[PDB]
Amino acid sequence: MDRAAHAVEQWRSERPDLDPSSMIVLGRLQEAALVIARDRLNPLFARYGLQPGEFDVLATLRRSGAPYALTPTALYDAAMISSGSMTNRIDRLEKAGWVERRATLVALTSAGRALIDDAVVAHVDNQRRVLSALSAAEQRQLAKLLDKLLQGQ
Amino acid sequence: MDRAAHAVEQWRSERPDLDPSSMIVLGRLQEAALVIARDRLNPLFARYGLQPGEFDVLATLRRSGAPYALTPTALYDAAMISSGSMTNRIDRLEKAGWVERRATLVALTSAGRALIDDAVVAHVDNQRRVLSALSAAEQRQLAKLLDKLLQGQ
Ligand SMILES: O=c1[nH]c(=O)c2[nH]c(=O)[nH]c2[nH]1
Ligand SMILES: O=c1[nH]c(=O)c2[nH]c(=O)[nH]c2[nH]1
Repeated sequence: MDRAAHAVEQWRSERPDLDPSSMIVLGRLQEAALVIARDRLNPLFARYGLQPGEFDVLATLRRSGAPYALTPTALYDAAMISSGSMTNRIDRLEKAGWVERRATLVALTSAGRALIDDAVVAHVDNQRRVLSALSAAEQRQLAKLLDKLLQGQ
Repeated sequence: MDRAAHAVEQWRSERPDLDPSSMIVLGRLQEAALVIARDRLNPLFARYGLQPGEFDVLATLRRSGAPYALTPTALYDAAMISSGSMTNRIDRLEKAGWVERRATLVALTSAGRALIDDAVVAHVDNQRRVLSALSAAEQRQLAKLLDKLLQGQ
């Protein structure tokens, strides 16, 4: 038994007045997101010198198209993940020489564009290996269920 | 289109040499975990004065059974989520009067036991509403896929 099933098993024994069924899916959702981020995605970003969430900024700017420049608001709306601390991430990336601030726009530098062009290839290869245990149909069904859950929020 | 599908759509246009299919499921996994934690679960914990991750410590101690006392190692292995900073969470909970340190064991106080007995009821009710958009079968299928993905790590 994994953490979530063992936990639900203990609750049914200790608090039988409770219906702890919902704990499994949401506990596995949070643990999977945490373990994959911590042990799979972020070490790869770290090989490229990218902190948690800095990849998203570079990736969002790159896939917007030349000249790879977005307002900070467009940058937030087009981000893959709605995490916070966007001002401090742009600051960090500017000190590293990967973004600059034109006009208000945030723009990939040439070094930033090359970095993300390299990183995204290794990223998607890393992602497929993260999902290799799921079949193509299992991945698509998992993307459907996550969309339905996410729309419901 | 959600964030993940719009992002994949942009990549297929900007980097057609890439296969960005894996981005949807893992982007939706991370965004769903983040939005549910931020906008659904943690505000409820906050109503009870519980910081992110402090609920897990109390819940783990409670469902272990009387006298609700575990070693910090048993506490980590039985946690629902393998998040870090466990020493600083036990410190925080001890200053609040919800855990104490017997012998090395971490133990719910009476106030801590009552708090988690109250919180867990509101927690599971809150969780069902988080998952209300999914059918009982959709939730079970989502728990199966997340287990397969999590075992594969
Ligand atoms: O275009 C992106 N694809 C991802 O898979 C991803 N992940 C992330 O954190 N940011 C982005 N951006
Ligand atoms: O027994 C638990 N159930 C949960 O649903 C949960 N969530 C969390 O953070 N800790 C715990 N513990």
